Amino acid sequence: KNPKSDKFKVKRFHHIEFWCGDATNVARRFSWGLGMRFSAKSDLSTGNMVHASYLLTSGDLRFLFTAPYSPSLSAGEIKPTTTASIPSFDHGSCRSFFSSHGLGVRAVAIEVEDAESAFSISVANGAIPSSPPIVLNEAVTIAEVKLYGDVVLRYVSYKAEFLPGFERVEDASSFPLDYGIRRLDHAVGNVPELGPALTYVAGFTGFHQFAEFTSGLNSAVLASNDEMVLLPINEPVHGTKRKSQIQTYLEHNEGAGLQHLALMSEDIFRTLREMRKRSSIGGFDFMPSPPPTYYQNLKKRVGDVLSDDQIKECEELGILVDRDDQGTLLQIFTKPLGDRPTIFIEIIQRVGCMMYQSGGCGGFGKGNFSELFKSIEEYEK
Amino acid sequence: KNPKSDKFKVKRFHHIEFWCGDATNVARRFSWGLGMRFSAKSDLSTGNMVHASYLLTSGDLRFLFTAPYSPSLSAGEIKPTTTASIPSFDHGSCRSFFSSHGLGVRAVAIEVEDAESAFSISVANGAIPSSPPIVLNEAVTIAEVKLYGDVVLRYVSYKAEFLPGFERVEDASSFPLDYGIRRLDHAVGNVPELGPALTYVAGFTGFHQFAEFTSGLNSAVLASNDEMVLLPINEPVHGTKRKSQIQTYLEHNEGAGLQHLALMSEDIFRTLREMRKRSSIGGFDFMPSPPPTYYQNLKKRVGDVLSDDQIKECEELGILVDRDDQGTLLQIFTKPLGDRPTIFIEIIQRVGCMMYQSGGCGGFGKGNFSELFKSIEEYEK
Ligand SMILES: Cn1nnnc1NC(=O)c1cccc2c1n(C)c(=O)n2Cc1ccccc1Cl
Ligand SMILES: Cn1nnnc1NC(=O)c1cccc2c1n(C)c(=O)n2Cc1ccccc1Cl
Ligand SMILES: [Co+2]
Ligand SMILES: [Co+2]
Repeated sequence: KNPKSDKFKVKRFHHIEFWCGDATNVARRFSWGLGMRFSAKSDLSTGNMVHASYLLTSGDLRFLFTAPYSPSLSAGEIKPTTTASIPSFDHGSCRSFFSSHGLGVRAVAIEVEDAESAFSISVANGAIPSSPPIVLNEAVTIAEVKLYGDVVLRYVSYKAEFLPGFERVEDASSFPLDYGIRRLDHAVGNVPELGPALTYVAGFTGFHQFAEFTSGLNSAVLASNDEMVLLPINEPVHGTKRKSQIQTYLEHNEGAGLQHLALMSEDIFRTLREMRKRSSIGGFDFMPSPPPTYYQNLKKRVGDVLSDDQIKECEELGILVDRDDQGTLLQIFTKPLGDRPTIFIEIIQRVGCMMYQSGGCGGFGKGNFSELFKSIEEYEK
Repeated sequence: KNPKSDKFKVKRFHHIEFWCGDATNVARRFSWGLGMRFSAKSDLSTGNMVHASYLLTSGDLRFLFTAPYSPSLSAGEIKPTTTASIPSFDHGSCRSFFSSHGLGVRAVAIEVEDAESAFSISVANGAIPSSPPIVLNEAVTIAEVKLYGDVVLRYVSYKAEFLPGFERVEDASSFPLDYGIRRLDHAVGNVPELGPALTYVAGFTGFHQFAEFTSGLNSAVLASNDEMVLLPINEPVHGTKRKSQIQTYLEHNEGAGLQHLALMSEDIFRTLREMRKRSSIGGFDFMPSPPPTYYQNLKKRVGDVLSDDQIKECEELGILVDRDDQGTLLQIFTKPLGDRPTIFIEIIQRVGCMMYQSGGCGGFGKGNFSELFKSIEEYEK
């Protein structure tokens, strides 16, 4: 069921902002590893004395990387005279975030009809305010509320190119890399307590429950009216024979935070060929592949959806496949993006639910816990 | 003149350690941009609960990238029970360094005969102690004294593979990149006051003055007995019509620190072809090239050393050339390595002074201040 209970008009995921120690090095690593183009900047060269911010894009996917400069560069500024392009930025908050959590997502940004009304309605319905609505160059409004941990949900609304004060990048520095990634599919948080987390976020957004599951974890998915904004949340389950990976996350992250970003590809085969070619030359590593028993069992499970050759290509690339009563999901997971065993990336492509494709088509891979464990037991034999 | 006045036996540059917020992303960016192989690690996977450290190598050049984990992972440890592989590492010192200076060099490490005697003699001769001599696995001794700012001079001595507690990297994660870089030629500091800086370092090392110059700066070079360890130091000169780039460094770095690392290549043409191919896909950018008038004037200055075709290749790659009474220097400079206009890299190759090649052959490029400014005036006409 979809009660379509959003308390304000939500459009799509807009961008993800990482808080970094050095934005330059993280942005360049991510650009090469994911095939994203350097598309906009706000830094000393654009008159920003406060923070360095670099925007990468692939299709509709937008990753922003931000780090603070020395506060001495802007010591005489006040908020009414700031040279920062992102008004919510604060030197101390950014340094405290990075010192506590390491590299990670500070902001999950969604485009809304009206960021001022989204903020006001959210706070009226229980959201903890983080940054009030600010109008930039009479063209864009930005506001932020607490999502979980030190992650904020950022609302952006446009009157009528990323943000005022950002400059488009010189084409020489903008190499047109593209490995097929096209948009953010879902963004997943880890929290100590799922119930309170869900009650809080669904309380101020009106997002409805899309899915739920139970492994070492319990999860549920919150969704916007058209189910294009998807926010799953996990909690650890204690008492299992193996330690919860959610609990390991919370320990190494110093608490709740964003666990993974799932990035939709228009051609997951091409994306994984390109990413795997670069794993050991500056890119991203992938989790160990399933045993060949997993791919033998795939023919029995999705042989009507994928040809034998298409299943062989999944096997070559380490791609996992799960299936709904409605759709089929192709997915694979990276190793952690940085030093700590915390945030990682998922690459996904969905088959089915054509109407445009409906959001969440095929689910989130819950069937691959059992199928993988079973295939692992079969391979040892 | 070379009085050969070293107060202890010094061998060669051993490694450079960067203090980072996220060692993984900086190391991967540097590996791809410079053509350095991932060769050793000390991190959670090797039992280090304190810091993540990744070693890149190209020839004899060793770059180490280190970042702290959450202190909560090691809260019960004490120094006698530490799982850190580098005993001088301290969570607070590392976070304070990175918060203050951003990405930069913490340690300039030289291999010595006996790190305990090097430390004791240094401190007896005025060096400020930073970390006392510690014997690792009865095999390696490491000690540190203050060099300038928050940069330390690190002594390493070996009884008889980087450091105990580091593990060699699995060959799949070790891609054999190589763009021709082979060793560290010199490491340059910026300080507010050259005289006191020189008196201090030469006082505790016995290093002698190799060279001196005067642009916006004054510089002098300290050198070991065989002039293979070369430590230039710059100070700003105020009153010039253009603001001293040394002063800009000090402002953005929050004080003294390491300005550039000059990396010797066995084939600077190949190194620059390879680095420039990668500038916009995760690598390093280079400073704007000299006008064609600079390369027309090169024929008059080094036409007996470099053929016309070799000068054309310098022109294609933006390479600068200077000449001594003894040798010829090919050099080029990167843009800053990170967000701040502070640390950068120089690629160099030296021609002449064959005996092996003598250290510092051809100088450090002082002639290229005048030659470049003159060529710039000639091009406008
Ligand atoms: C709840 N939720 N909502 N949106 N996304 C999510 N969770 C995930 O994507 C997700 C995150 C981590 C592990 C997963 C996930 N899934 C769906 C699985 O099947 N595994 C098992 C698995 C995967 C790859 C290699 C070995 C194994 Cl053992
Ligand atoms: C003192 N010292 N000791 N060891 N190294 C050093 N200094 C340097 O390498 C050095 C560092 C920054 C600028 C320099 C340097 N040199 C030698 C030059 O000629 N310029 C002028 C120049 C270079 C490239 C593009 C335009 C220009 Cl304008
Ligand atoms: Co997922
Ligand atoms: Co130099």
